[PDB]
Amino acid sequence: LTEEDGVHSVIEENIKCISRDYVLKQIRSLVQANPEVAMDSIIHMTQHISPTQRAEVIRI
Amino acid sequence: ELQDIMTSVSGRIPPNVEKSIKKEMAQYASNITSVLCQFPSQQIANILDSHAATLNRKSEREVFFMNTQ
Repeated sequence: LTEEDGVHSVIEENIKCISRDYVLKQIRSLVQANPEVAMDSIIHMTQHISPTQRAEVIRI
Repeated sequence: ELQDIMTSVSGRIPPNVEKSIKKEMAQYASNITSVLCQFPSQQIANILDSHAATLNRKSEREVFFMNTQ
């Protein structure tokens, strides 16, 4: 815990990755209960990254 | 129409709640003409019901109930 607001460890980063992973799975479950909602969830989701995000979808 | 009632219910009003709703209609105005604008119905209602959470112990509520109706 010596480096606060400094060079952080990657074990910390890894733990963050699990946190990332865990939230992600929650969403997987969430969509699983209500898959129809994605699009509307997405419109808000697109509120960010959107031009690039259009690029991959348009690719698709 | 929510304007028009809210023009017609300037009274009977908790101004706090009014300031909330009138803000966020204002931000219906800000987010309109987006492809993705919806009314935050559940938010305003639930908030109001925070103030049901606070008022409801009292039966003081027949003007208020019928405005919240």
